[PDB]
Amino acid sequence: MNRIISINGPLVIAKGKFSIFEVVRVGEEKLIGEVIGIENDKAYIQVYEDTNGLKVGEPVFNTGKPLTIELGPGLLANIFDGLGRPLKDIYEKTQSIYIPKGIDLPTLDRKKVWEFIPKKKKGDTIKGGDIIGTVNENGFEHRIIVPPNVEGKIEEIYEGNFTIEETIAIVNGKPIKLYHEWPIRKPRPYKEKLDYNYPFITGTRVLDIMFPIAKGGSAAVPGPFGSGKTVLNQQIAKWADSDIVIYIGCGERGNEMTEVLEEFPKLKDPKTGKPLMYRTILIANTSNMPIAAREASIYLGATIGEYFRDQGYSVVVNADSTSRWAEALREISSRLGEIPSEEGYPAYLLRKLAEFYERSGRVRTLNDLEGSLTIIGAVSPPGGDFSEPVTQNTLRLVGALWALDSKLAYKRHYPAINYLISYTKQWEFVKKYFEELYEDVIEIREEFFAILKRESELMDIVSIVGPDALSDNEKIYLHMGRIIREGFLQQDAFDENDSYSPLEKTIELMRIIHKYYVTVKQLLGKIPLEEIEQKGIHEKIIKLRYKSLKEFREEIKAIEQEILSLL
Amino acid sequence: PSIKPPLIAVELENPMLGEVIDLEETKAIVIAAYENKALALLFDYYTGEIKQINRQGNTYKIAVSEDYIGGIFNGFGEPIKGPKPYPEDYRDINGLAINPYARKVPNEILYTGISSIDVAHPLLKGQKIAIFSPPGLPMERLALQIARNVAKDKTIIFAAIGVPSDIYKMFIDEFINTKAIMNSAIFISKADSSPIEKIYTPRVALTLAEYLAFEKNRDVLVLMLDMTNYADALREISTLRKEIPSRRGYPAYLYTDLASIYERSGLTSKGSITLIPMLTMPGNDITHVVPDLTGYITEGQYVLSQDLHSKNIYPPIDLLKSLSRLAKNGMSKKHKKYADILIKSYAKGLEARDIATIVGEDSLSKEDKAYLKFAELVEKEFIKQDYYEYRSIEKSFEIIDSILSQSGLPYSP
Amino acid sequence: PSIKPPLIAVELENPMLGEVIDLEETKAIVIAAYENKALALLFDYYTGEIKQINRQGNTYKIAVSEDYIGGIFNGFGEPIKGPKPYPEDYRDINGLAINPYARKVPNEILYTGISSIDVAHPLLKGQKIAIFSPPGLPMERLALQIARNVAKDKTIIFAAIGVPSDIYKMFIDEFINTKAIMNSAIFISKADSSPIEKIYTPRVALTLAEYLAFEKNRDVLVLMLDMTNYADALREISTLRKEIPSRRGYPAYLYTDLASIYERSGLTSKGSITLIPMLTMPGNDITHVVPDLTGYITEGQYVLSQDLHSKNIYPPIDLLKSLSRLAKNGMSKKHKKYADILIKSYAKGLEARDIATIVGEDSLSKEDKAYLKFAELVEKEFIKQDYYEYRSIEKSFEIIDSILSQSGLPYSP
Ligand SMILES: Nc1ncnc2c1ncn2[C@@H]1O[C@H](COP(=O)(O)OP(=O)(O)NP(=O)(O)O)[C@@H](O)[C@H]1O
Ligand SMILES: [Mg+2]
Repeated sequence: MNRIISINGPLVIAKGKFSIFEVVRVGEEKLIGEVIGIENDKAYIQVYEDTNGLKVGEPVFNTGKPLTIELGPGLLANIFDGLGRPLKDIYEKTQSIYIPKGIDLPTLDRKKVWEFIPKKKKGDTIKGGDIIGTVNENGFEHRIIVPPNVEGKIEEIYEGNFTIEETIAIVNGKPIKLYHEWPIRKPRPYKEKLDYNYPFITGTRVLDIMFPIAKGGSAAVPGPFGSGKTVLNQQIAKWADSDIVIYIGCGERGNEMTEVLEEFPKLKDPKTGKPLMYRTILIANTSNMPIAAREASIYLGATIGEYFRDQGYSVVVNADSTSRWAEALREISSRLGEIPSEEGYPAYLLRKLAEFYERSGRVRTLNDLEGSLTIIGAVSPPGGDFSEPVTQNTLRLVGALWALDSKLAYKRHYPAINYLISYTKQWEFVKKYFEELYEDVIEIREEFFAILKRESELMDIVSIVGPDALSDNEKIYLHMGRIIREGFLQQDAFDENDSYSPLEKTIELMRIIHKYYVTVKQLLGKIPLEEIEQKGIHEKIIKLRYKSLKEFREEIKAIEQEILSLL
Repeated sequence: PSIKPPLIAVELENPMLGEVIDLEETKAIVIAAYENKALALLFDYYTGEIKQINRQGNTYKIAVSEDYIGGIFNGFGEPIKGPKPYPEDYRDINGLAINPYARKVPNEILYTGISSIDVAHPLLKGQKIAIFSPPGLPMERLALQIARNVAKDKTIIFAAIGVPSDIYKMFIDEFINTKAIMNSAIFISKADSSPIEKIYTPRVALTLAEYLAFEKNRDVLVLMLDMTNYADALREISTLRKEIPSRRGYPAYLYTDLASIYERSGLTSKGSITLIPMLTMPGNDITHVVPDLTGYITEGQYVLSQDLHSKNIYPPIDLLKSLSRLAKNGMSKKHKKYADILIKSYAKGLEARDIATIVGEDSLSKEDKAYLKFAELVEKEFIKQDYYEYRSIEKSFEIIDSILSQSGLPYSP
Repeated sequence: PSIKPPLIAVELENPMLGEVIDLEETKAIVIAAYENKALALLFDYYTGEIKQINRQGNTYKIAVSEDYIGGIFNGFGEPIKGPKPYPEDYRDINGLAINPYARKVPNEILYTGISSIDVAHPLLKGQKIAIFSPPGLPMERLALQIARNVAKDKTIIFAAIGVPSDIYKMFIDEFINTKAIMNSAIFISKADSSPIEKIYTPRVALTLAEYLAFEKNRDVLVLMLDMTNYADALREISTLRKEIPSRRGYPAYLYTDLASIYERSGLTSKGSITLIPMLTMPGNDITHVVPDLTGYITEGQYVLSQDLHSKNIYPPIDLLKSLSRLAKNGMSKKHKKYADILIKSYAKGLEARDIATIVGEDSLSKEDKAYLKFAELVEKEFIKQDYYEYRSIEKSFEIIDSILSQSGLPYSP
């Protein structure tokens, strides 16, 4: 007896009996929606589909559970929308390049035949989150963890080939599948939040040395348009030391999701040699797709990230970008007749953002294994003004700020990381890793910061004094700074040898620049800086990052030898 | 009832959002649906009473065919001159979002023959790239010049949004002269038209563009102007409701709405839609909501310089503010090197131009006057180019090698 | 009824403002009372129906005792781990304003062992002084370091307001390591908690603080963070009503509400409450409403410098922006002289640093390079100090006398 009484964009108000977070089928086409408010006999519903063309008298079909996601084999190397519907299957089922209104497809492949290898025997007792067995997912050991709900003794357990709906075990009268459904608005449980322990190693130097976060930490990547947010996130998604990579396309360009689909199968994981796609999951709700599904994609990718975390794996989530989620919330709030807060956004924006980043962390899983969820969030501040609510709210939630500079992007200095404004609040938790394996880089890191800072101060004097009218005790910082910038901080994402920078290459660059630094310092007064610069070297160090692993290591020796001081 | 042009209020049984209703002469679009109440926008100036109302069963749709090619229409797709295209297969003007799985990323350069574009920020087939112009700069001439050189085998679609007679006639007469109007379709919403016509202008143009490129297998070039007039039209409709406004009265969903237009483009296996949205930056402020949001959506932008224009330079394209995101995809190793040497040296030339304000010119580093010379020659020989001058990519390279030689910088010979 | 988390609307006979009402599992606070209508905030996430409602006869009150010491609680004072304190003598969490006649003005210095604090801007017992930090600076480490050295005989109360797990656990684990968690009480409101819990966090902490210090005769040190998160929580509740907003959506009574918290501290004949509110300056703008209003209320502030932090200096305390209003009360004649010579010479050193941008360093007055040297050494030897290094007030004086000597300035020996 349910009836739509109003249609206002992504908001539909309906009459009848509903629940506070119940999924509903809106209209004759049964469009997927979710109740978010109940005022008497009315229900306020956000529709994750296009609401245009909806008639008033149309019905609203009730369902049992809330908004969930299928957690099992069939996620890796695939692309899904905001509701976790397979975009490859959508294309084939419809034979069209466009996305239909209200298509209903199962998330995990129902026909794909997996091989299940049990890790538990008959008569064993099982807890929630226990690994009941494994499934090889194209080279990845997908650990079938039973729901936190499930406990008891194993009455039966099978082995061999099964589909996703077939029972592989029976525990206390109930069948156990290779997958389960979990509410995406509900953080998956774990035993204990663990201390930061290990540095989150990306492929990018500035994010590994200058402003690194710990495994399980979180970071914000804000910047104006064209600054480099997407590319930076994609670079992290490519080379990050992680078991599982989740890239969420939140309200952005379609081509950039396609871009991943074309390049990732071509690339190999440096740590395993395996193709990158087999560890990658793509969530795509582009800018011109249903705006309410932007929010869903955020929670969806988070729940999947927790899922693989609960298997005792390390997971990273890239959200590009979170501002589009904020726009969606702002829109819902408007239609709901809520009073706007700062810059139109609802007053509960900060808490909503918290519901995302607080999901991150290195934890003790229910099966007493160790897993971590690292969340990287891109922010798109209007006009590149960082003082806006979204950016500012985020900075009181995340562990580091990886700020992109409009001035640096203008110079084509990529990544355009502002090394002065950017920070990390997790250096003390990751320095132990470096203090052990590379004791001398702590000094060089401080040295690089000090040089860049001193070069910054000197730029005010230069513009109203003259760059060549300085002393050689000052010009050295402009000299060294340029080497640090063009040689270490900059990293060509679209170069073959430079795109990925392993710690070996990263540390060697630091060591050779430092080795060059102490040489120049003890050569002041004796030899002018002008004469020193004429002997190249500083130009040869800059180009080191463009050379291969073999070409690089030998050129280092050449530079070390070319440094002879005594002349 | 209730009526104040171009808005009317009336009672309907079960109102449909976006429903087309008929009066005596004109039509209307329902933009708000409460219970029995509804708000509708008139198609044009209507004097009569809002008595008898005929409700069409659906939202606004247009019949698609190749008949639009060679014709001039209004914002509703209706023929101005004459005389109705084949009324077959009606399509919702909003269309559908393209599955990114079904997409192919643009990798083929559409050479414009314009040095300031082709070298550093080339346009690719299926790419959406915008033009940012301060008030009074030859933005229209630039787009027209582009359309000549990149759409000789393609169908051109021009969506005129609220632009004065001076503007759209300039396009028409120029498509006529170059004989390219027979292979083109033009959709025009006058500055005094209903706001519902203005916002429908890009939608009907793209609905045809999607038909020609993805149902028929054609390469389409779509141009639209002015996107700032579009936002004004959208804000007018946004205001007519109870909608809570963002900054400057603009609707809070401006990004998504703009994205619902800019994203209707791209490359597939069958065809392609190359889209060039054009907008006037209010007060020459690129941080204004319209150019800002557009830059957050388009795959790059060509920024017109108020300074270069004062130097009598056409096209007044800012090499450093401009960007083509997908440019790298279609560039060769030699092409990438030339763009690199062009950008970094010109940028360094501008840096040397800034310090020339400090220590006088001729009283600086003898490489800083080299980059200074480089920047000047780039503006006066590379960037500066006649409206009727076409340059091959090799020609543009030669100019660079020439300039590099004159400036005492390393050149390839 | 009506329900959208964490807000509900319902009918009540004679609604009481601030009244606690009971549902099935969770409670609620009435924040608005018309005639028969009332608006209430849920204590947490509630899914059930708003059917049966049990109305407690009073507003939210907590039972006070010394049982809170050693325990960890939420924003409502409820025990997280376990396991309920002695439910005796309930107190309104808002408390009462202290009669200024019954007050004693703070005159005793609590030495922190931190040179950048103790010398020029010392903290006094019963004083309320805040920490202003730009995003990303070691604000939490500074407060923790302070708490070690000034609260060895005092009870520490930590009110965590909306801070991430990383933040409050940092405090807990640090109170555990230094064995100071057995002599402390911790109140925590998670970032996802109800806004009513967040604003109650400092109130329940101070209600206990007032009990321990003014009913029992103890010296209490209260720390709270983040006050910027508090304002956000208060604005969320302010928005849920019909309340007309001030700038940035913040309630117009933000000063008074903040004052209702900061003023709940001071010195009497029986005990004292030393309060250190901590806040993140949005966009590093001290003129933002939260740091501005806080500075209009607290008796000084320690301002963290984004510049000093870039110089790898901890603690990044700005000597000139920072202030301790009641500092003069506890300073001796020798102490006053050292603060004076420190402030005026460092300030003069910064002035000489500014003109060093004009006329180059080494090309200026031969007293201006002295103050320049002074400022540098102050930052690198006086201000800069290890997180585990404690300095006596004499030690800090010696450093000054040392720096003065190295800089060629008059020193006392
Ligand atoms: N590491 C890099 N190496 C080379 N080019 C880069 C690098 N990073 C960014 N770029 C360039 O920066 C330009 C803009 O990148 P992009 O990430 O799309 O900017 P953005 O607007 O900040 N992010 P988004 O809006 O989400 O696409 C691209 O054209 C890239 O070529
Ligand atoms: Mg993008």
